[PDB]
Amino acid sequence: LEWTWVEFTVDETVDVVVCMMYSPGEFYCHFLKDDALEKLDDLNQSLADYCAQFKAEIGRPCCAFFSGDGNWYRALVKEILPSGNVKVHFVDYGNVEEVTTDQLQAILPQFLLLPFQGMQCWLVDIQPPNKHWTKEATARFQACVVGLKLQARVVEITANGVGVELTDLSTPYPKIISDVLIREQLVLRCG
Amino acid sequence: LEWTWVEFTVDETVDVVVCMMYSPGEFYCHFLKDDALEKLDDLNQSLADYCAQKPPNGFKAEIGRPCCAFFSGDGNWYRALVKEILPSGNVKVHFVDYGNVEEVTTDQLQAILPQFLLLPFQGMQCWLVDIQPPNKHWTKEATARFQACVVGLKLQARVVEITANGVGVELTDLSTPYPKIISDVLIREQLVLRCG
Amino acid sequence: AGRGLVFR
Amino acid sequence: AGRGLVFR
Repeated sequence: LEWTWVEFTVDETVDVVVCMMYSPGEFYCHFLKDDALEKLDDLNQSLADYCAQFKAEIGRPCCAFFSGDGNWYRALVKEILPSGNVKVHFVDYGNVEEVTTDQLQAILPQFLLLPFQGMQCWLVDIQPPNKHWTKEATARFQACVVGLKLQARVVEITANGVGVELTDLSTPYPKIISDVLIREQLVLRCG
Repeated sequence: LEWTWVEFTVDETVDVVVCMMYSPGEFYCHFLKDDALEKLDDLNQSLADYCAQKPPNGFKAEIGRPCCAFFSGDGNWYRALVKEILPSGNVKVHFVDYGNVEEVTTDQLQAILPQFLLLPFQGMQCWLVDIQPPNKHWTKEATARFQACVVGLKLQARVVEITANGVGVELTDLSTPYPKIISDVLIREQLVLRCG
Repeated sequence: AGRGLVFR
Repeated sequence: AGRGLVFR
Protein backbone atom coordinates (compact mmCIF):
# COMPACT_ATOMS: atom_id res chain seq x y z
CA LEU A 1 0.00 0.00 0.00
CA GLU A 2 1.32 3.46 -1.06
CA TRP A 3 -0.39 6.78 -1.82
CA THR A 4 0.01 10.46 -2.64
CA TRP A 5 -1.47 13.89 -1.95
CA VAL A 6 -2.76 16.42 -4.42
CA GLU A 7 0.30 18.03 -6.02
CA PHE A 8 0.87 21.70 -6.86
CA THR A 9 3.24 24.12 -8.55
CA VAL A 10 4.42 27.30 -6.78
CA ASP A 11 2.14 30.26 -7.46
CA GLU A 12 -0.56 27.95 -8.91
CA THR A 13 -4.04 29.44 -8.64
CA VAL A 14 -6.87 27.07 -8.13
CA ASP A 15 -10.38 27.15 -6.73
CA VAL A 16 -11.03 25.69 -3.28
CA VAL A 17 -13.75 24.89 -0.83
CA VAL A 18 -12.74 24.58 2.85
CA CYS A 19 -13.77 21.13 4.11
CA MET A 20 -12.35 21.22 7.65
CA MET A 21 -11.28 24.12 9.85
CA TYR A 22 -9.28 24.57 13.08
CA SER A 23 -7.60 27.99 12.71
CA PRO A 24 -6.17 30.45 10.21
CA GLY A 25 -2.93 28.38 10.56
CA GLU A 26 -4.61 25.02 10.06
CA PHE A 27 -7.57 24.38 7.74
CA TYR A 28 -8.27 21.85 5.02
CA CYS A 29 -9.39 22.41 1.40
CA HIS A 30 -10.68 20.49 -1.54
CA PHE A 31 -8.74 21.80 -4.50
CA LEU A 32 -11.17 21.91 -7.45
CA LYS A 33 -9.02 20.68 -10.33
CA ASP A 34 -8.58 17.41 -12.26
CA ASP A 35 -12.23 16.41 -11.60
CA ALA A 36 -11.42 15.97 -7.87
CA LEU A 37 -14.90 16.36 -6.35
CA GLU A 38 -16.35 13.95 -8.91
CA LYS A 39 -13.58 11.35 -8.61
CA LEU A 40 -13.82 11.56 -4.78
CA ASP A 41 -17.63 10.95 -4.84
CA ASP A 42 -17.06 8.04 -7.21
CA LEU A 43 -14.42 6.63 -4.86
CA ASN A 44 -16.70 7.14 -1.82
CA GLN A 45 -19.52 5.24 -3.51
CA SER A 46 -17.08 2.40 -4.29
CA LEU A 47 -16.09 2.37 -0.61
CA ALA A 48 -19.67 2.29 0.65
CA ASP A 49 -20.28 -0.74 -1.61
CA TYR A 50 -17.04 -2.47 -0.58
CA CYS A 51 -17.42 -1.73 3.16
CA ALA A 52 -21.13 -2.61 3.21
CA GLN A 53 -20.56 -6.36 2.70
CA PHE A 54 -7.82 -4.96 9.78
CA LYS A 55 -4.63 -4.88 11.90
CA ALA A 56 -4.01 -1.29 13.16
CA GLU A 57 -0.54 0.19 12.82
CA ILE A 58 0.42 3.89 13.11
CA GLY A 59 0.31 5.57 9.70
CA ARG A 60 -1.38 2.61 8.00
CA PRO A 61 -4.23 3.23 5.49
CA CYS A 62 -7.77 1.89 5.97
CA CYS A 63 -11.46 2.44 5.58
CA ALA A 64 -13.03 4.00 8.67
CA PHE A 65 -16.68 4.64 9.54
CA PHE A 66 -17.50 8.32 10.16
CA SER A 67 -20.41 8.59 12.66
CA GLY A 68 -21.12 12.25 11.69
CA ASP A 69 -22.77 11.09 8.45
CA GLY A 70 -22.69 7.31 8.77
CA ASN A 71 -20.51 6.55 5.76
CA TRP A 72 -17.13 4.91 5.19
CA TYR A 73 -14.13 6.99 4.13
CA ARG A 74 -10.39 6.68 3.49
CA ALA A 75 -8.27 7.14 6.61
CA LEU A 76 -4.83 6.68 8.12
CA VAL A 77 -4.34 5.41 11.64
CA LYS A 78 -3.13 8.33 13.77
CA GLU A 79 -3.30 6.99 17.33
CA ILE A 80 -3.92 3.72 19.16
CA LEU A 81 -5.44 4.14 22.61
CA PRO A 82 -5.29 1.98 25.83
CA SER A 83 -9.05 1.28 25.51
CA GLY A 84 -8.24 -0.49 22.24
CA ASN A 85 -9.90 2.27 20.23
CA VAL A 86 -8.06 3.98 17.36
CA LYS A 87 -7.95 7.61 16.19
CA VAL A 88 -8.04 7.94 12.41
CA HIS A 89 -7.32 10.90 10.15
CA PHE A 90 -9.85 11.09 7.35
CA VAL A 91 -7.44 11.84 4.53
CA ASP A 92 -9.88 13.36 2.05
CA TYR A 93 -11.41 15.85 4.59
CA GLY A 94 -8.84 16.34 7.36
CA ASN A 95 -10.81 15.62 10.52
CA VAL A 96 -9.66 13.10 13.15
CA GLU A 97 -12.06 10.81 15.00
CA GLU A 98 -11.88 8.06 17.59
CA VAL A 99 -13.32 4.77 16.28
CA THR A 100 -13.67 1.19 17.50
CA THR A 101 -12.18 -1.85 15.74
CA ASP A 102 -15.60 -2.54 14.19
CA GLN A 103 -15.43 0.89 12.52
CA LEU A 104 -12.23 -0.06 10.63
CA GLN A 105 -11.64 -2.19 7.56
CA ALA A 106 -8.58 -2.87 5.45
CA ILE A 107 -8.45 -0.66 2.34
CA LEU A 108 -7.84 -2.12 -1.11
CA PRO A 109 -4.87 -0.90 -3.16
CA GLN A 110 -7.11 0.24 -6.05
CA PHE A 111 -8.73 2.58 -3.53
CA LEU A 112 -5.37 4.36 -3.09
CA LEU A 113 -4.97 5.59 -6.71
CA LEU A 114 -6.88 8.90 -6.32
CA PRO A 115 -4.64 11.35 -4.51
CA PHE A 116 -5.71 12.18 -0.93
CA GLN A 117 -7.79 15.37 -1.05
CA GLY A 118 -7.88 16.91 2.44
CA MET A 119 -5.00 19.28 1.77
CA GLN A 120 -3.66 20.99 4.89
CA CYS A 121 -3.45 24.73 4.43
CA TRP A 122 -2.46 27.85 6.37
CA LEU A 123 -2.94 31.48 5.40
CA VAL A 124 0.41 33.13 4.52
CA ASP A 125 1.66 36.47 5.93
CA ILE A 126 -0.21 36.47 9.29
CA GLN A 127 0.40 35.37 12.88
CA PRO A 128 -1.54 35.27 16.16
CA PRO A 129 -1.40 38.50 18.18
CA ASN A 130 -0.21 36.56 21.23
CA LYS A 131 0.88 32.87 20.91
CA HIS A 132 -2.28 31.01 19.83
CA TRP A 133 -5.11 31.56 17.44
CA THR A 134 -8.11 33.04 19.28
CA LYS A 135 -11.71 31.76 18.90
CA GLU A 136 -12.67 35.20 17.55
CA ALA A 137 -10.00 35.05 14.77
CA THR A 138 -10.95 31.52 13.78
CA ALA A 139 -14.68 32.29 14.00
CA ARG A 140 -14.16 35.34 11.75
CA PHE A 141 -12.08 33.29 9.25
CA GLN A 142 -14.92 30.68 9.20
CA ALA A 143 -17.47 33.51 8.47
CA CYS A 144 -15.26 34.53 5.53
CA VAL A 145 -15.25 31.06 3.96
CA VAL A 146 -18.52 29.32 4.96
CA GLY A 147 -20.60 28.26 1.88
CA LEU A 148 -18.06 29.71 -0.56
CA LYS A 149 -15.77 28.71 -3.38
CA LEU A 150 -12.61 30.81 -3.06
CA GLN A 151 -9.59 31.34 -5.27
CA ALA A 152 -6.42 29.96 -3.66
CA ARG A 153 -2.90 30.87 -4.71
CA VAL A 154 -0.34 28.35 -3.56
CA VAL A 155 2.54 30.47 -2.27
CA GLU A 156 4.55 27.82 -0.39
CA ILE A 157 4.55 24.02 -0.62
CA THR A 158 5.90 22.07 2.38
CA ALA A 159 6.01 18.29 2.99
CA ASN A 160 3.17 18.62 5.56
CA GLY A 161 0.82 21.20 3.80
CA VAL A 162 0.48 24.42 1.71
CA GLY A 163 0.60 28.15 2.65
CA VAL A 164 -2.05 29.92 0.57
CA GLU A 165 -3.44 33.34 -0.16
CA LEU A 166 -7.26 33.05 -0.35
CA THR A 167 -9.43 35.46 -2.31
CA ASP A 168 -13.23 35.61 -2.44
CA LEU A 169 -14.28 36.36 -6.03
CA SER A 170 -18.02 35.92 -5.55
CA THR A 171 -18.56 39.62 -6.45
CA PRO A 172 -16.66 42.06 -8.70
CA TYR A 173 -14.91 43.35 -5.54
CA PRO A 174 -12.20 40.80 -4.66
CA LYS A 175 -11.72 40.19 -0.90
CA ILE A 176 -8.39 38.78 0.28
CA ILE A 177 -9.23 36.98 3.48
CA SER A 178 -5.97 37.87 5.34
CA ASP A 179 -6.88 41.57 4.77
CA VAL A 180 -10.04 41.13 6.78
CA LEU A 181 -8.31 39.44 9.71
CA ILE A 182 -5.46 41.96 9.80
CA ARG A 183 -7.75 44.99 9.30
CA GLU A 184 -10.05 43.82 12.11
CA GLN A 185 -7.18 43.49 14.58
CA LEU A 186 -7.63 39.70 14.80
CA VAL A 187 -4.19 38.60 13.57
CA LEU A 188 -0.83 40.35 13.11
CA ARG A 189 1.09 40.71 9.85
CA CYS A 190 3.86 38.20 9.38
CA GLY A 191 6.78 37.79 7.00
CA LEU B 1 -1.58 35.23 33.80
CA GLU B 2 1.94 34.09 32.84
CA TRP B 3 4.09 31.00 33.30
CA THR B 4 7.28 29.20 32.32
CA TRP B 5 8.66 25.77 31.52
CA VAL B 6 11.54 24.06 33.21
CA GLU B 7 14.72 25.54 31.77
CA PHE B 8 17.98 23.83 30.73
CA THR B 9 21.52 24.42 29.56
CA VAL B 10 22.94 22.63 26.51
CA ASP B 11 24.65 19.38 27.62
CA GLU B 12 23.06 19.55 31.08
CA THR B 13 22.86 16.08 32.64
CA VAL B 14 19.87 15.45 34.85
CA ASP B 15 17.85 12.50 36.13
CA VAL B 16 14.42 11.94 34.65
CA VAL B 17 11.39 9.76 35.11
CA VAL B 18 9.19 9.47 32.02
CA CYS B 19 5.64 10.64 32.93
CA MET B 20 3.96 10.30 29.54
CA MET B 21 4.79 8.38 26.38
CA TYR B 22 3.65 8.51 22.78
CA SER B 23 6.80 7.49 20.84
CA PRO B 24 10.59 7.78 20.73
CA GLY B 25 9.97 11.17 19.10
CA GLU B 26 7.47 12.33 21.68
CA PHE B 27 7.59 11.57 25.36
CA TYR B 28 7.33 13.59 28.51
CA CYS B 29 9.67 13.63 31.50
CA HIS B 30 9.83 14.98 34.97
CA PHE B 31 13.34 16.36 35.40
CA LEU B 32 14.48 15.64 38.96
CA LYS B 33 16.18 18.90 39.86
CA ASP B 34 15.41 21.90 42.06
CA ASP B 35 13.12 19.80 44.33
CA ALA B 36 10.65 19.45 41.39
CA LEU B 37 8.74 16.33 42.41
CA GLU B 38 8.18 17.70 45.92
CA LYS B 39 7.16 21.23 44.83
CA LEU B 40 4.80 19.66 42.27
CA ASP B 41 3.21 17.43 44.99
CA ASP B 42 2.79 20.53 47.17
CA LEU B 43 1.18 22.57 44.37
CA ASN B 44 -1.19 19.70 43.53
CA GLN B 45 -2.21 19.42 47.15
CA SER B 46 -2.88 23.16 47.12
CA LEU B 47 -4.94 22.75 43.91
CA ALA B 48 -7.04 20.00 45.51
CA ASP B 49 -7.96 22.31 48.41
CA TYR B 50 -8.57 25.31 46.14
CA CYS B 51 -10.58 23.31 43.58
CA ALA B 52 -12.50 21.42 46.23
CA GLN B 53 -14.50 24.38 47.41
CA LYS B 54 -18.12 25.31 46.74
CA PRO B 55 -18.86 27.29 44.61
CA PRO B 56 -16.41 26.43 41.85
CA ASN B 57 -15.03 29.09 39.44
CA GLY B 58 -16.64 30.63 36.37
CA PHE B 59 -13.98 29.79 33.78
CA LYS B 60 -14.01 31.25 30.25
CA ALA B 61 -12.19 28.87 27.84
CA GLU B 62 -9.86 30.47 25.32
CA ILE B 63 -7.18 28.66 23.32
CA GLY B 64 -3.87 28.45 25.13
CA ARG B 65 -5.39 29.81 28.43
CA PRO B 66 -4.24 28.29 31.71
CA CYS B 67 -6.73 26.61 34.04
CA CYS B 68 -7.23 23.83 36.57
CA ALA B 69 -8.73 20.72 34.97
CA PHE B 70 -10.15 17.58 36.60
CA PHE B 71 -8.35 14.39 35.46
CA SER B 72 -10.76 11.43 35.55
CA GLY B 73 -7.83 8.97 35.42
CA ASP B 74 -7.17 9.59 39.15
CA GLY B 75 -9.97 12.00 40.20
CA ASN B 76 -7.79 14.98 41.09
CA TRP B 77 -7.34 18.52 39.74
CA TYR B 78 -4.20 19.55 37.88
CA ARG B 79 -2.75 22.49 35.97
CA ALA B 80 -3.72 22.64 32.32
CA LEU B 81 -3.83 24.73 29.13
CA VAL B 82 -6.85 24.84 26.83
CA LYS B 83 -5.81 23.02 23.65
CA GLU B 84 -9.14 22.63 21.81
CA ILE B 85 -12.79 23.74 22.00
CA LEU B 86 -15.14 21.22 20.46
CA PRO B 87 -18.62 21.69 18.86
CA SER B 88 -20.26 19.75 21.71
CA GLY B 89 -19.06 22.49 24.07
CA ASN B 90 -16.40 20.24 25.59
CA VAL B 91 -12.81 21.38 25.84
CA LYS B 92 -9.54 19.43 25.36
CA VAL B 93 -6.91 20.30 27.87
CA HIS B 94 -3.15 19.73 27.98
CA PHE B 95 -2.08 18.70 31.45
CA VAL B 96 1.09 20.84 31.66
CA ASP B 97 2.92 18.98 34.42
CA TYR B 98 2.50 15.49 32.78
CA GLY B 99 1.98 15.86 29.01
CA ASN B 100 -1.37 14.10 28.46
CA VAL B 101 -4.34 15.68 26.74
CA GLU B 102 -7.92 14.88 27.85
CA GLU B 103 -11.43 15.95 26.74
CA VAL B 104 -13.36 17.51 29.65
CA THR B 105 -16.69 19.22 30.26
CA THR B 106 -17.17 22.76 31.60
CA ASP B 107 -17.78 21.49 35.15
CA GLN B 108 -14.32 19.92 34.97
CA LEU B 109 -12.58 23.28 34.42
CA GLN B 110 -11.83 26.02 36.95
CA ALA B 111 -9.96 29.32 36.56
CA ILE B 112 -6.34 29.14 37.83
CA LEU B 113 -4.80 31.82 40.06
CA PRO B 114 -1.35 33.42 39.56
CA GLN B 115 0.11 31.92 42.75
CA PHE B 116 -0.38 28.45 41.30
CA LEU B 117 1.66 29.43 38.21
CA LEU B 118 4.96 30.19 39.99
CA LEU B 119 6.29 26.62 39.72
CA PRO B 120 7.50 26.04 36.14
CA PHE B 121 5.45 23.60 34.08
CA GLN B 122 6.98 20.16 34.67
CA GLY B 123 5.83 17.97 31.76
CA MET B 124 8.76 18.57 29.46
CA GLN B 125 8.35 17.27 25.91
CA CYS B 126 11.36 15.19 24.85
CA TRP B 127 12.59 13.11 21.91
CA LEU B 128 15.54 10.77 21.64
CA VAL B 129 18.32 12.20 19.50
CA ASP B 130 20.12 10.49 16.61
CA ILE B 131 17.23 8.18 15.52
CA GLN B 132 14.32 8.17 13.05
CA PRO B 133 11.50 5.72 12.09
CA PRO B 134 12.42 3.09 9.44
CA ASN B 135 9.58 4.34 7.26
CA LYS B 136 7.73 7.56 8.20
CA HIS B 137 5.98 6.61 11.43
CA TRP B 138 6.99 5.25 14.78
CA THR B 139 5.79 1.64 14.99
CA LYS B 140 3.90 0.27 18.05
CA GLU B 141 6.79 -2.21 18.37
CA ALA B 142 9.42 0.57 18.48
CA THR B 143 7.28 2.48 20.97
CA ALA B 144 6.55 -0.54 23.22
CA ARG B 145 10.24 -1.51 23.24
CA PHE B 146 11.13 2.07 24.26
CA GLN B 147 8.47 1.94 27.04
CA ALA B 148 9.92 -1.36 28.34
CA CYS B 149 13.34 0.45 28.55
CA VAL B 150 11.99 3.25 30.76
CA VAL B 151 9.04 1.88 32.78
CA GLY B 152 9.58 2.03 36.62
CA LEU B 153 13.08 3.44 36.08
CA LYS B 154 14.92 6.68 36.76
CA LEU B 155 17.33 7.43 33.88
CA GLN B 156 20.11 9.94 33.21
CA ALA B 157 19.11 12.49 30.56
CA ARG B 158 21.63 14.60 28.74
CA VAL B 159 19.97 17.63 27.15
CA VAL B 160 21.65 17.64 23.67
CA GLU B 161 19.37 20.11 21.88
CA ILE B 162 16.84 22.66 23.17
CA THR B 163 13.98 23.91 21.02
CA ALA B 164 11.03 26.25 21.87
CA ASN B 165 8.57 23.31 22.03
CA GLY B 166 10.85 20.82 23.94
CA VAL B 167 14.20 19.01 24.24
CA GLY B 168 16.14 16.30 22.33
CA VAL B 169 17.83 13.99 24.85
CA GLU B 170 20.19 11.07 25.14
CA LEU B 171 18.82 8.67 27.80
CA THR B 172 20.97 6.28 29.76
CA ASP B 173 19.96 3.64 32.26
CA LEU B 174 22.46 3.63 35.17
CA SER B 175 20.53 1.26 37.44
CA THR B 176 23.39 -1.24 37.10
CA PRO B 177 27.18 -0.84 36.57
CA TYR B 178 26.55 -1.51 32.85
CA PRO B 179 25.24 1.71 31.33
CA LYS B 180 22.49 1.21 28.72
CA ILE B 181 21.89 3.98 26.18
CA ILE B 182 18.30 3.56 25.16
CA SER B 183 18.84 4.56 21.48
CA ASP B 184 21.48 1.79 21.19
CA VAL B 185 18.82 -0.69 22.17
CA LEU B 186 16.35 0.56 19.56
CA ILE B 187 18.97 0.74 16.78
CA ARG B 188 20.52 -2.65 17.58
CA GLU B 189 17.07 -4.27 17.59
CA GLN B 190 16.28 -2.84 14.11
CA LEU B 191 13.26 -0.94 15.48
CA VAL B 192 14.59 2.50 14.48
CA LEU B 193 17.19 3.93 12.11
CA ARG B 194 20.26 6.06 12.79
CA CYS B 195 19.76 9.76 12.15
CA GLY B 196 22.23 12.59 11.54
CA ALA C 1 -22.28 16.90 14.70
CA GLY C 2 -20.58 16.29 11.31
CA ARG C 3 -17.32 17.91 10.12
CA GLY C 4 -17.74 20.87 12.39
CA LEU C 5 -15.06 23.45 13.04
CA VAL C 6 -12.86 22.63 16.05
CA PHE C 7 -11.05 25.57 17.61
CA ARG C 8 -7.30 25.00 17.87
CA ALA D 1 -6.20 3.78 32.44
CA GLY D 2 -4.42 6.56 34.39
CA ARG D 3 -1.73 8.24 32.22
CA GLY D 4 -1.35 5.27 29.94
CA LEU D 5 0.93 5.17 26.94
CA VAL D 6 -0.81 6.29 23.72
CA PHE D 7 0.76 5.07 20.49
CA ARG D 8 1.47 7.99 18.10
